[PDB]
Amino acid sequence: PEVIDDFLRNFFIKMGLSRTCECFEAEWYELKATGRLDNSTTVPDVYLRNAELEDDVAGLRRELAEAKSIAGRASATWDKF
Amino acid sequence: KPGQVVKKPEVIDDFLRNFFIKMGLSRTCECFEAEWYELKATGRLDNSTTVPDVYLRNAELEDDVAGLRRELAEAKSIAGRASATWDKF
Repeated sequence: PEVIDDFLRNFFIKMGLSRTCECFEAEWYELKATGRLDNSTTVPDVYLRNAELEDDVAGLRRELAEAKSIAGRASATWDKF
Repeated sequence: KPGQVVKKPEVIDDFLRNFFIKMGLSRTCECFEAEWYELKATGRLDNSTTVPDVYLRNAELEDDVAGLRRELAEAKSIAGRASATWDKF
């Protein structure tokens, strides 16, 4: 795999800036139709690991930040009880 | 490698910047820079370190995984303890 287009799109999704990066999604398409580069510069494996760890740390941080929040809600519950 | 200029894999941000410059996608470069600065300002994803080393970024992500995960699973255990306490109350 390691298609630079897919890598860029996934990184934009992770960063949440894909909405403005849709401008890139259009520019890339137009210049690909013009055929500036018929191939894709392969992404380095280390940058691939960067993206993977980015989404993984995102997973942890959000998936248990919510745990901190539910712990606070439980704290309120046992305070009332 | 006699007298060769050192080239190292830079940070992901600078790598994407250089890729945009190389392909000439100037509009995309402008949009990415502007929105990246806005993202840093909003602080939704603020990377404190700015050392342009990809291996160092991997190290930062891994130590984040470890140090954060321990406390966060600790918070899940604390939520379980709070469940038990409110059952008792």
